[PDB]
Amino acid sequence: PNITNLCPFDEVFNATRFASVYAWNRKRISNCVADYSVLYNLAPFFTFKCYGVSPTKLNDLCFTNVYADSFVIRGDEVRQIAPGQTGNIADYNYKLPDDFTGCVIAWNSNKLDSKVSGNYNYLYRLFRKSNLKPFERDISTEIYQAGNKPCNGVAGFNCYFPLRSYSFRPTYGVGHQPYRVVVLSFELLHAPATVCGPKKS
Amino acid sequence: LTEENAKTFLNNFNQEAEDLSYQSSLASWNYNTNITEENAQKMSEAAAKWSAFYEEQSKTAQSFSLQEIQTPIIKRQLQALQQSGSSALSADKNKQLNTILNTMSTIYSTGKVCNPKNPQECLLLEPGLDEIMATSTDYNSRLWAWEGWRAEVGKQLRPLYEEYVVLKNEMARANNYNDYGDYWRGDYEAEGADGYNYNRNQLIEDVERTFAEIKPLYEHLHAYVRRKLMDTYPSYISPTGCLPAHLLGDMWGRFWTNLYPLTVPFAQKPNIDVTDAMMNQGWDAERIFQEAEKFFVSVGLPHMTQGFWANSMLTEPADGRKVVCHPTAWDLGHGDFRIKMCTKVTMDNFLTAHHEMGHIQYDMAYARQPFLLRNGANEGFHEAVGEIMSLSAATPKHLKSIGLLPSDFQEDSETEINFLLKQALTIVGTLPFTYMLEKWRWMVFRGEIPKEQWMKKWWEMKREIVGVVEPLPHDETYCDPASLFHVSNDYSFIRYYTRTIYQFQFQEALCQAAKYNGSLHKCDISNSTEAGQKLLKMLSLGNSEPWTKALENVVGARNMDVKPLLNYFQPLFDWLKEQNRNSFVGWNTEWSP
Ligand SMILES: *[C@@H]1O[C@H](CO)[C@@H](O)[C@H](O)[C@H]1NC(C)=O
Ligand SMILES: *[C@@H]1O[C@H](CO)[C@@H](O)[C@H](O)[C@H]1NC(C)=O
Ligand SMILES: *[C@@H]1O[C@H](CO)[C@@H](O)[C@H](O)[C@H]1NC(C)=O
Repeated sequence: PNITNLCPFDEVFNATRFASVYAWNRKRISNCVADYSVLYNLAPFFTFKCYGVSPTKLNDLCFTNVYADSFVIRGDEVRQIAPGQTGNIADYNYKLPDDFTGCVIAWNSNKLDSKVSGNYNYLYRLFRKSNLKPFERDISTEIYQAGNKPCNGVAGFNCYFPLRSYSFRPTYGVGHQPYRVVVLSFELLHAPATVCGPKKS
Repeated sequence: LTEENAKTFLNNFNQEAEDLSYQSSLASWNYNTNITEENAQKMSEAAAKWSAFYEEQSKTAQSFSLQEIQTPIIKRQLQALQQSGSSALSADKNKQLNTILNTMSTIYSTGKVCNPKNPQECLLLEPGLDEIMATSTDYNSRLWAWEGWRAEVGKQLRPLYEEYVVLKNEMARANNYNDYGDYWRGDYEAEGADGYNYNRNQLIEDVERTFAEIKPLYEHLHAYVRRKLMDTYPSYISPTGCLPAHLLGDMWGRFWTNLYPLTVPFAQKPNIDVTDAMMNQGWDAERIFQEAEKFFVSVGLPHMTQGFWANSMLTEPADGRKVVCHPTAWDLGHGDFRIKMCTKVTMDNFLTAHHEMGHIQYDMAYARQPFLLRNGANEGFHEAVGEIMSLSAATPKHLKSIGLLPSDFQEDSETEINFLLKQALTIVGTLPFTYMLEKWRWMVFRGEIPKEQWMKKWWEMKREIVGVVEPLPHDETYCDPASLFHVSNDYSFIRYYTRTIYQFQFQEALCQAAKYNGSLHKCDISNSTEAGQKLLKMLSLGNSEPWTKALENVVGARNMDVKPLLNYFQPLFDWLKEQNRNSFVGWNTEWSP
């Protein structure tokens, strides 16, 4: 049959506003036809790294739900968006499990996220008491109590505000320029799998 | 626990320090490449916010006790952060010291000596009097310029230096230092591990040890220069005496490199200037920096960033904005590396491009370090790693490899001798001046020189160490050191001495790494990745390790060695021994004409 009703990847990838990595945006994707040749055929999407499934057989093997997680990090922290990695982003902002089935997509976004005055609208979590569980978010703004004295809501010595700004500027080096990352996580459940790619005649 | 608290404190400090330091460096770049009042005031507020944040964090960092910190990288970061500097005094004394420093800077930048009986011919140092020191051959005009700038700067800077010494001594003793000389020698203090321990009080004797065996080469060079200047000035210079202070090619005698037309060995042999070859092949500044980048990727160090080519200025802009002519390599932070240089298509700017890109490569390599450890191993390392690239870039092998010099070029011994003599006038001749100036400043700050016997001491040691005599007797109302830029503007001067030693140490280590089988001054480190890796082990360190460890990583030694420096100048030293047989090597301390 002739196909319609493509999955809204234009809404996730071509969004005018992404999210900070501490409050990373999650969109569920179901009951549509997901074509992934849109993402591979664009050369600005530099990093297209897939885990558990091959990038070539994305359109035929098909799934129940697809989670698209969008956020912005810097260039050298894209490697932390992978199973089994450690760092600030992996431990405190966005954790993938060790059996992650999906793809990570990242591209440079200087013309959209860098300001000469400095983009102070992208934040990340630098301090947290314990590491994040996989696919967990923390949007809490509680002052990190690193010592023995109680913070009582006021910053200072041994009391730090945990969300620190990615002050993006266009003249930064390539490892510090803003990179937009979309993580596609594919899951199969007991439900009928309703996200399936196109076929031919 | 205290160490984990210090780790989280440094993690909190690094991000705001990097952001504010980038803002300050970008504002300073925007002033330096675009001079106006709004860029100046923007630089002022950016530097004010960054300095205020740094002192605010340093007051909190002094609360940590270092006796319970085990990991030496966190301990070294907290050592770097706890340096309060000039903020250890009260606000009144700090404001008085800043007033003295600012009036010294604005009286050195506006120094003025004017022609007697010709009151319209008033000359500043920077445009016109340096031309007289560099070019003029008349004895009386040089005696005029030297004695006049000595008078109208020393008479105005003697009491300023009198309270400057006392305020700097109070600031240093507020930071648990013995004097301001020990505060400057604390830049060479190394505390990491065992066998890598370096002390401040050790440094002086090491410098003296390295002056124990540069002294014969300097004595032979001094004798040759004295004979050639006696050829220039017939009756005004004595064979057994010291050199007059105003015949040395500079204002202070700091560099002897302007004596090269007077002291050329072989005038019939031309120099190794390849400026006309750049003119004939249509080179521009972009090709100059591309050839420097080709050298740095042939040795194995990484390529230049795209932001380097995008953001730097490599040419006089000529679009109405005023710039500073001095080349400077900028590490703005966050992977931003720029070079400000008004590059003309000459050989000197080609070597300067190699030098400043060596600075940039040194800055790029320790970017993986934390923010407080993104510096040189000490103050001499950073300039030595640019001077070695300037050394390797000027060799005939490098110039023949890149087509600037023809493939059939003949390197006879005479051009090696006069090239080595020009290098000696630049390099060896500045070493007794540097050592004597820093020794004078150390003994002044210590109080070993009495306060009313300053000048009488200084002209003893320039008769003793440098072998340079005053032309006219000076009493204690003069302040003759203070006519120099680095001492009137509060700059450490031993970094040039240690630069000169570390430069030839690094060059011999890289040439043994590159397996060069000839004389050291002909050596090129191009197309040698193993020399680049031997270098980049030290460049990746920063000041994360003690500087003795980085020095052992390059040369295999834990201290300053001048055997590489004497090995560089060995053909010239043999030639100078061969032409000082009849003459008298050395000088006599009493004033001989
Ligand atoms: C985003 O915009 C480009 C612009 O041509 C378009 O080709 C592409 O299909 C859009 N969507 C995605 C998901 O890239
Ligand atoms: C120099 O600074 C002025 C100050 O606003 C600015 O308008 C001008 O564009 C600057 N020049 C360049 C070449 O950026
Ligand atoms: C270094 O490599 C380049 C690569 O083409 C070559 O042109 C050059 O001649 C080499 N240098 C030497 C000294 O052979």
